[PDB]
Amino acid sequence: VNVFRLEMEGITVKGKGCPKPIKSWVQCGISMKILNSLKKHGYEKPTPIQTQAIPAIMSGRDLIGIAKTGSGKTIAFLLPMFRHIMDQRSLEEGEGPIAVIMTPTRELALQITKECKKFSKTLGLRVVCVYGGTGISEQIAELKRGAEIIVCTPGRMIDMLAANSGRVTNLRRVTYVVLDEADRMFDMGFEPQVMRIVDNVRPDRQTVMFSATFPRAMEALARRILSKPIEVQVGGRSVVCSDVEQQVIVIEEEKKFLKLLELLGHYQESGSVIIFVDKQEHADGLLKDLMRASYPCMSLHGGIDQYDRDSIINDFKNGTCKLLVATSVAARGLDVKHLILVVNYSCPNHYEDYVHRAGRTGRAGNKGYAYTFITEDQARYAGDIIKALELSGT
Repeated sequence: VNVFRLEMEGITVKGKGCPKPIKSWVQCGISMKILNSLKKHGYEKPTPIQTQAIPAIMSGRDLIGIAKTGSGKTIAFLLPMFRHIMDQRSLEEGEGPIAVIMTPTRELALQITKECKKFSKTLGLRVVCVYGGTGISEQIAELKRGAEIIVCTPGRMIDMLAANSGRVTNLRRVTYVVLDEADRMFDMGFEPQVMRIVDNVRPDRQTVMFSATFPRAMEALARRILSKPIEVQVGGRSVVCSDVEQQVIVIEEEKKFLKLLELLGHYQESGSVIIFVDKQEHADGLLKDLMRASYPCMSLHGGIDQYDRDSIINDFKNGTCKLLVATSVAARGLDVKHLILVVNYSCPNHYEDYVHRAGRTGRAGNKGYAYTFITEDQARYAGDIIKALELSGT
């Protein structure tokens, strides 16, 4: 029932027919060797980019993932590919790899080969040992004995394809095409080499691309080579609106009412504002304290009747009530044009309620103000609030 909490963690997902992210590597549909390598490497919890890319690579569809530096994109490209190679074994033909990994640098290709050897440890699968600027005879002797994956330079791959040392057959040769640092491969320098690498490939083969940054033109150039791609970045799915300004202040539980009274008294946050509370009794007490302080305020919660809540909503929409106290039920789905300010005095336990409270004000391209009071008790939601502020650009 907590499938929405994995998507709210902050992982923009785009595409049709996207599988659910896995919580751990033990229930991700991986083989025994990949799980043994993950247990030997010391991975207790998987990365969110890895949890978004591993079912998309296990399902057999094209995926394009973007994340920060050092997030584990090489392991996220090597582990489901090795799991699909171990689960669906094929005949190791001559001079034909089952996977093609493209790296723009020789040191990056050597690091990808070392990561693939560490992910395929305690097994007979040796992928590749080749780099640019070295002896081609040793690389040909290493590739002639058997090659599972092909992680090298595009120039070395073009030289191997021109000298008939390595190529992709038409019927069944490779099933996955990995592209590490796809922003550099889609540039003007590596365009015809990547075009000749993608042209001489099998028709029934998946294409994977991973990079730290991704421009619009590079993504538009890379989307033409893939067939129905699935995008995975951060953050978009269940994220806060960028048009509404978010503010977080560190105050106590008793000082929150004084901060709200100072924002209503000194600043212009009293009129046309929606105040989110934790419970209905606390919202009624805050509404009574606002009405006792010579300020017109209305309240809408589950403890009140439906007609009184409708009258309070009509008074907030018409302009009769300056402030409107509401619970978490009115945070999502409410589309009021008068709600310009969103005062979150009580922080919710879930980030989706805070995202719905921030998105309730300043919609349809308009600006908005959102001020939330962060306390010491909401320490678990502070990381989610920081991730939402980093995704929304606040």
